[PDB]
Amino acid sequence: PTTTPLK
Repeated sequence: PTTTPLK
């Protein structure tokens, strides 16, 4: 679940 996209 813990996502981490750009920015």
